[PDB]
Amino acid sequence: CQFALKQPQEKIVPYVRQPEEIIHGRPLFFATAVTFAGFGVGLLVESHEGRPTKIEGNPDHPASLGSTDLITQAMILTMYDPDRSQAPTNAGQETTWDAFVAAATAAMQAQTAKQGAGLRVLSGSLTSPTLIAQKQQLLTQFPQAKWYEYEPVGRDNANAGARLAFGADVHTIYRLDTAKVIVGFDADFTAPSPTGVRMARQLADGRRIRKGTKEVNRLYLAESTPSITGLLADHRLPVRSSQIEHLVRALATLVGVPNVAAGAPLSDTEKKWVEAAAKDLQANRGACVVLVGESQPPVVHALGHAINAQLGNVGSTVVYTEPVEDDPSGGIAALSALTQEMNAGTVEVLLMIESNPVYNAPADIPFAEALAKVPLSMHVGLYRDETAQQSVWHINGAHFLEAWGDVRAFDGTTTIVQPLIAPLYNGKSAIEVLNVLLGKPQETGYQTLTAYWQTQDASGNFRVFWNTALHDGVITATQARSRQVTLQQGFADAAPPAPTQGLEIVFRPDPSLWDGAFANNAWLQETPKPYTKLTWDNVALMSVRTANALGLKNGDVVRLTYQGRSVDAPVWVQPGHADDSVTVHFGFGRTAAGRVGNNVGFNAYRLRTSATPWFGVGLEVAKVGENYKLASTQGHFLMEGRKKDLVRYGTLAEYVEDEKFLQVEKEEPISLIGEYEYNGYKWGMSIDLNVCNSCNACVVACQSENNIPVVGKDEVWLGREMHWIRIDQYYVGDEHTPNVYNMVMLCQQCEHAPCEIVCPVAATVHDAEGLNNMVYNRCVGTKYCSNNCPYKVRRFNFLQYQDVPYRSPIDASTENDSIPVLKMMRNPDVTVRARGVMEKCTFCVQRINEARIQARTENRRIADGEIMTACQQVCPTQAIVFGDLNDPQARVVDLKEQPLKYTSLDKLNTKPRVSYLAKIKNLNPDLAE
Amino acid sequence: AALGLLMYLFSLAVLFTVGVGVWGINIPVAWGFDIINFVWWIGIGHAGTLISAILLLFRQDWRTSINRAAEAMTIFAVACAGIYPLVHTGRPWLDYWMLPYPGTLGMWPQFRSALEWDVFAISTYATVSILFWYLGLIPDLASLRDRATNIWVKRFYGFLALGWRGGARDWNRYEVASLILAGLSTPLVLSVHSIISLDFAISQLPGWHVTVFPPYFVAGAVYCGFAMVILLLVPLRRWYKLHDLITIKHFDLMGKVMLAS
Amino acid sequence: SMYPVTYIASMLILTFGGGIIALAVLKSRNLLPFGIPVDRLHDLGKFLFAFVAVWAYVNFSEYLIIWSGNVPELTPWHGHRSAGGWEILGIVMIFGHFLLPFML
Amino acid sequence: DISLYAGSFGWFFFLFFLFIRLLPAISIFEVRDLVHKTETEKALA
Amino acid sequence: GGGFNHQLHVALGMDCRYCHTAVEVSAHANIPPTETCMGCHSQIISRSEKVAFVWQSWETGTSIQWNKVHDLPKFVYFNHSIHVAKGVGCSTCHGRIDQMRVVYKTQPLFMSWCLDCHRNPEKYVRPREEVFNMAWTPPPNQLEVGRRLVQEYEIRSSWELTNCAICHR
Amino acid sequence: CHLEMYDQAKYKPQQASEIFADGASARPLVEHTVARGRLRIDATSTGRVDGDPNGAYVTTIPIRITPELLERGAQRYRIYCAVCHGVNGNGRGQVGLLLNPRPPSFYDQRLLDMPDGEYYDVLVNGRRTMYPYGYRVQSISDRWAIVAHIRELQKNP
Ligand code: HEC
Ligand code: HEC
Ligand code: HEC
Ligand code: HEC
Ligand code: HEC
Ligand code: HEC
Ligand SMILES: CCCCCCCCCCCCCCCCCC(=O)OC[C@H](C)OC(=O)CCCCCCCCCCCCCCCCC
Ligand code: SF4
Ligand code: SF4
Ligand code: SF4
Ligand code: F3S
Repeated sequence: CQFALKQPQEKIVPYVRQPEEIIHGRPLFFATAVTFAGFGVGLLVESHEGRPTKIEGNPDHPASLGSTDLITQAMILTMYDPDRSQAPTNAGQETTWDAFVAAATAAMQAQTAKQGAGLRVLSGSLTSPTLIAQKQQLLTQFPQAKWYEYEPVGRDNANAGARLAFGADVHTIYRLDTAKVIVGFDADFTAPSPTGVRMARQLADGRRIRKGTKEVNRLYLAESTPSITGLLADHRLPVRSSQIEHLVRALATLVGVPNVAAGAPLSDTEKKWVEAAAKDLQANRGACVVLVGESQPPVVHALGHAINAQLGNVGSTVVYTEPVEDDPSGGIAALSALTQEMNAGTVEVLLMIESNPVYNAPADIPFAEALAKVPLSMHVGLYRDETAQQSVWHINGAHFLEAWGDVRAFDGTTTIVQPLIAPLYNGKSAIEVLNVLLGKPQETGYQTLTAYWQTQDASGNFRVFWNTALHDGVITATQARSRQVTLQQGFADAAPPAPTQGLEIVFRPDPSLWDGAFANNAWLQETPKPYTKLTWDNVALMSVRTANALGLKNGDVVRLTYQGRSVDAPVWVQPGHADDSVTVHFGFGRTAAGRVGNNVGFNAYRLRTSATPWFGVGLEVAKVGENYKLASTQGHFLMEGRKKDLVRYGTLAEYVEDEKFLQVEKEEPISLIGEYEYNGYKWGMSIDLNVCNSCNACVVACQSENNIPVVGKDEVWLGREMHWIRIDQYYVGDEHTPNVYNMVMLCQQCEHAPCEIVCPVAATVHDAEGLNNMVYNRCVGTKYCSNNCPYKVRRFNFLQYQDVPYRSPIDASTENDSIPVLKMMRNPDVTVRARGVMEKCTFCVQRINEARIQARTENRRIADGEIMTACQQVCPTQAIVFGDLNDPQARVVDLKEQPLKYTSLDKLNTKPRVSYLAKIKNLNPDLAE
Repeated sequence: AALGLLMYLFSLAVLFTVGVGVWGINIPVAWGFDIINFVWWIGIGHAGTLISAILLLFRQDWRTSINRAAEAMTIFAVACAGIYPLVHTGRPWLDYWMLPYPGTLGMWPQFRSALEWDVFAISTYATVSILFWYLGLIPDLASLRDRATNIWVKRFYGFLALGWRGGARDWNRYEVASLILAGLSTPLVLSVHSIISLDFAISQLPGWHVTVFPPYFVAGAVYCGFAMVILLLVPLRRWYKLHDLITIKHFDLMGKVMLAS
Repeated sequence: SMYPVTYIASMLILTFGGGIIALAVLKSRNLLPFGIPVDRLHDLGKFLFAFVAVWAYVNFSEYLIIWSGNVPELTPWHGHRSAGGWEILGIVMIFGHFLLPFML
Repeated sequence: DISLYAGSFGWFFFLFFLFIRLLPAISIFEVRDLVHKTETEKALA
Repeated sequence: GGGFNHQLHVALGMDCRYCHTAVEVSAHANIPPTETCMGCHSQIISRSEKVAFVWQSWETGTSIQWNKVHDLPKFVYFNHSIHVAKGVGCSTCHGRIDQMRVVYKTQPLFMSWCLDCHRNPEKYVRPREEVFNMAWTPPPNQLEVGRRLVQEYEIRSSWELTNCAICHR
Repeated sequence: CHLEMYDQAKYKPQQASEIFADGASARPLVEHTVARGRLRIDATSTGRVDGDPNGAYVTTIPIRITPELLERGAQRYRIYCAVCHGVNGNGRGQVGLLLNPRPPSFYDQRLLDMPDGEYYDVLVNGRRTMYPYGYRVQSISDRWAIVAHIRELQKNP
């Protein structure tokens, strides 16, 4: 309880030399990009003065068409993490940066005496052309130096399948805008992948269902575990993850592949799925695609290129370009070829660009014991990772908002990573650390970036070319050239072995925490996982029929014993799952993540075996626990007959006969309160629930925009998560093969808002614009608004929820004292809320007002695209559409007169401003029985 | 009771310091023991004024000896109650914002919420409970003053009772200010625990939006309340020898009204 | 709910109102076997007054709940009874039924 | 939530036991009228 | 140390957007950086101790810790440049700053004040050409001129202007 | 009295910081970064022929000269530039009599044979003892409007 008669003397400081570009109070968006796996996502990040506070999508970029992922959006709390490495560290104790360049250059003259032998580098799968040119300068200065590229969710099997079918390595850019059916095969392509935002928009562009739409996408999936593409899949099949090599061998023989050598037969529901998915592939040959993700072996990846070359997709929707990444034939096998080189000496310098392989290595690859045999182990990462303690040297990371850099996206388009801010802690990025190893330690990150692009610009007037590349983000004088391929024959001749009986393990990246590189990010942790709405826990995902054979409920801790290792995993049962196919997720069990990701789940990387790195069948469950915490944030995953109010679901077979078949043509409701007249800037929202894949990028972008506090695991289990927007799975149907439906439930901004009439101090009123104003400074904390809110989209600050993964919220010793580096990530237009006030989705009223007030100074009206909320500017599928309702030529006034426009809880006369477009899941005639 | 009060004042000193979220209230169910016990304590003191006010309309004489053990039992079930609308708020230092006062903000309370009327009901219920029990103690503490024979306890009851003397010009003015007060506290407590009943029934919730909440809550207030007067007066006959004033016909009639409620 | 209770509080108005009307014609025609005690007619007037106030507490809180949360399965009653001339009988029920026999 | 409710009976019986000791638990002047009412109805015989 | 004296500097013919630029562009009025104050004091009164605090903040890099006198709370979100674009001059919110040796508060920055001015803007709205004129006094005929300026500047009604999304985001 | 959200855990446009060497949360931009709304490479955004660093001083204004831009630049001259260059451009402002290298009067032959883009370049980057403007003007439509005013102010001696 802070208390004073006056607020203290607030100092206002100007600059000392104010730069020309900065106007105090204006957002000043900068066009950068983020190296996610090795590829760029393409960003438009908002730097108010120097500090970037909100990552948005670069609409010029090919990967993100103006909308980012869940992980890509929450790179701001990773930037302003107080657990970031604030100083370099030599053998445990802190040090300077120039002590490193006196120790590294003293070890670089000892390597030139040899042929640069012990100079192994362990970067992760980089595509950026400046670090490729610095590597190719490093590997021509030191001849016998090796560059190994380890990535745990790398495209190892995806490139080994491109070698096994085409000869050389080829990059495969799929194109779903000309695609009628998308027969995936263990391919979560709408996930946080290097192309996950474009493959989600192109998949959702095909199924924008309007007044005159008769043909949409189909999306046969056959997924191991329920993955977020399965929300958009209309024929998702729970396959055991070991039969997907045999579903493709049953589908490559229905289409024309001569040497498929099919084996290991199918079940009666996997065979009638594959005789109908391939029947819809033999038709519409020009617009169809067979997808396969890196969970699969390299043979089926080669068969996925065999089917796509049989159906004539090459040149139409599956283009083949030169490989954008530098070393495509190096993955887990490149990490295993390094530790067998790291053993018994014969390595002297080991640079480790941000990989964290002490934590990420498979159990068959002894990277822990092979490390500390290197006399000089250097590590470059923005966290003191699991490796940085076990490394001799350690450098800061220079997170991409702090560092001058490049990155190449898929399609080959290079985008320059400008620093929006100077390095808070002197970061010294990967382009600046190789400058020390090459011999140019005083050369900055900008001096070696323009030194490369001056030589890769064959046009004159480089300053026009360079300033345009920083402005637009993209370059597009550098796209990957389309490669003519062969599709060699005789690659799947060897018959597969017997399908081994036994309970299967399935390795996955968590959609929140991909490979544990961002496990210290608080926004990604408390963001609910897509199907199983959990926050701070790795789980073992079982089917309802698998757990019934083993006899374990939704909270027991089991000791998953793989080939030699046990992991002591909790259990979350899951209806969409495959039989005997227990799924564990990466990204957890970090022992040196920081204060957010330390000991949150079980480390699934201790079960990888580097020969079965994604799935294996030798698992023993052996329950050893009971009643784990498992802080979930949904309460009931089962639509309880509340259809017509949550997710109205239909098929396209019944929509082509009746347009408004999910609407209820009912009489106008009677209200005794009358109504009000909204005549200027009527704000409404249309959420297309048919295209929402539950990517949770809108949950974490409301968090980054509206200063929403993270809440720890102990207070999520009490149902006190602060999330203004939530996605609701609902699991309609059979408990073994259900349909999972998303309802993006935010504050519906009800016109006859029942949450407002129950506010004693009137801390919740309306605009004349029409949206619901939750004023935080007036809230005395009587949680009656939350009780009368029928959707329960009100979210109360219970404790002082502020910097909660860095100080536990059950104290008042640091209640009114805040972390100084976390204050820069906050939006300066949203109230950072106190201990006892309630929150609510305010339609991003700080984005409404900042363009309503700006349109009043220049005497005009707001257009449609001038106001774009944070959940709308992030949705890769563009499910959310915000806009004026009194503007007749608007985009939301079209989407709210569609025959699928329904409002949630119209049984109550709340009259919401948020209407939902209903879900239509395009069932085949040969499979709907 | 001091160890209960030091459990009361420590749970409140915890509640203000760390927050309102040491209770266990979730975001679905955001009203819990702070409101279940608040409507319970408000419910207890209501039959303490059926005994004090509603039965005085009926000119009934069995309410006479049950009077002060129900007038005072109302007040202490309101002082225990009325803290709960002041401490269940997350920012309890601004519960004056629920009062219609003029400020340098142009803001006033809402006066459509049934928790703002809870301010208006209880701060009328708390003040006329202590004005109808103090008016009843004006002619009674004049009798404890004259039976004192000790001037420092005579001056205590000679100032609590303002100087009363009896008198027909004061006795007639007493009962025409008592039965009007007993006629003003009878639509009050049928309204107070109806107004502590509207702050569920105003809300659109399925178990809350029923319209027989206003007479069924006040029925449960004169059900739970008569149970507390019975639970308190059975140990006030066996411990203070009041077998000739709290005779068992008073429990035969307090049981009939508790049954009829 | 409360819709039979609004009748129950008016069954008390009618039969205490019929209590005083029947003891008036039987008094005015000099047919009562007992002269009415003037203290116990103040009891019948206490009952007539305290059941006008009960009736206007169960009919108004029936309206106060339905008007506050305007659910469309509860508002059609008071929406048909406060529109098209039935609004006039609503204002009568506050003033001519409660407030004119509240003051007198 | 338990310690505030179980602590609330302290503040009830802190003030109730202050009421029993300092103030009369039975309204003396009204039960004096009840004793007078029993005598004035026995004298009506 | 030897702080800013507005009375001397506005007397030098500085039209109030010389320093405090983007009071007609931005939501927040600028306080000028040391580059503004050293634009003259590099040779006007260089080697003085009244402006030694601005030379020390130029030789070093420390920003001048000015004291904010109008410290509105951070739940208010005042927006400058909607008032100078809808015709509200720098007087009647800040006092006669040109007659101010050291800037004090004139208005207490209440909520009821600025609600009486949002509910009735016609008793305070001046023309846009006299917004940055500090000597502008309200006329005896403020009404029927201020009401004329409200319908000219399309100034919204008292309903839309007081609903705490104006303020209080 | 209760200060709960009076001062918050975020930074305003010009409030102090407890993190950096300077006290400012307003942090400097990296010197060769380009924002999205401001490409700043044309012959309009710099006062040169094709946006070269050592360009060739574009001799007339590229943007148009409307009567509401001459009136805007007459307003924007009187705010910024007329303090120590005089209202009529004679270098006779109240501070211009006290600057040691006296502000050159416009109407001098050199300032008349001066190219129009150099009048932009003395604005946005500053001359020797005249510190840079352009962070005070902050808009290309008013930097050229100021020198549109001076070119019309160079016709009435
Ligand atoms: C003429 C255009 C004006 C100039 C020049 C300045 N103001 Fe204002 N002002 C007003 C309020 C309510 C505040 C506090 C707002 C907050 O703290 O967020 C201010 C503040 C300033 C500041 C301080 C900002 C800083 O310290 O950098 C400056 C420099 C300033 N003002 C200059 C109110 C008003 C107002 C009423 C609507 C108007 C017309 C003006 N201010 C005008 C000017
Ligand atoms: C040119 C337009 C100026 C700008 C920009 C600033 N100042 Fe100034 N200042 C200027 C003059 C011509 C004078 C008079 C010199 C004298 O000896 O009187 C001043 C004076 C001051 C003073 C001293 C006031 C006094 O002695 O009465 C101070 C403290 C001062 N100036 C501060 C100051 C600051 C902080 C500035 C940056 C915003 C600034 N001045 C700018 C001319 C100009
Ligand atoms: C540069 C020479 C300025 C001119 C022209 C104007 N102002 Fe100013 N202002 C200047 C400085 C260096 C400061 C900070 C010093 C201080 O005493 O605060 C200010 C401050 C203000 C303030 C107070 C802001 C606050 O601290 O809350 C106000 C209200 C203000 N200035 C108003 C104002 C007006 C109305 C002007 C036109 C006459 C004006 N300023 C011109 C520098 C300069
Ligand atoms: C007081 C702070 C000034 C302001 C306001 C403006 N100028 Fe200026 N200017 C100033 C000085 C002290 C000088 C002398 C430079 C020298 O080294 O002697 C100048 C000079 C110029 C020139 C001449 C350039 C030259 O002769 O090499 C020009 C063309 C000029 N200034 C333009 C100019 C404009 C467009 C202004 C408004 C933004 C302006 N000046 C304002 C001092 C000051
Ligand atoms: C702009 C005209 C405003 C409107 C539309 C609203 N408020 Fe309001 N408020 C405003 C200002 C300038 C202040 C600061 C006043 C001060 O410094 O004391 C405030 C403050 C408040 C408070 C005080 C908070 C506290 O003291 O802790 C409250 C409770 C408040 N404002 C509430 C409020 C409500 C409910 C509104 C509903 C439409 C509202 N405000 C509008 C300016 C404005
Ligand atoms: C001191 C606290 C204060 C705050 C905070 C404040 N005002 Fe305003 N305000 C106006 C006028 C006139 C408008 C323009 C209304 C419009 O354009 O719709 C306005 C508009 C606004 C807007 C912009 C509304 C929008 O549509 O973006 C905000 C924000 C605002 N005022 C906040 C006159 C005033 C006056 C009158 C002298 C006072 C004082 C005043 N305002 C004081 C304040
Ligand atoms: C349990 C109680 C409630 C009972 C149930 C409800 C029944 C109705 C109650 C009606 C009366 C309620 C009064 C509420 C006053 C609220 C004022 C307030 O809390 O200001 C707080 C603020 C921080 O403080 C300030 O801004 C200024 C602080 C300093 C002023 C101190 C004023 C204290 C008043 C006593 C004055 C005595 C003289 C002291 C003078 C000041 C010396 C410092
Ligand atoms: S949807 Fe819920 S939070 Fe939003 S206005 Fe309606 S009741 Fe309030
Ligand atoms: S529109 Fe509302 S729910 Fe969506 S991101 Fe913005 S604040 Fe959150
Ligand atoms: S609304 Fe958009 S961002 Fe949110 S879950 Fe759906 S697709 Fe993802
Ligand atoms: S009803 Fe009112 S004051 Fe606070 S939490 Fe709910 S808003």
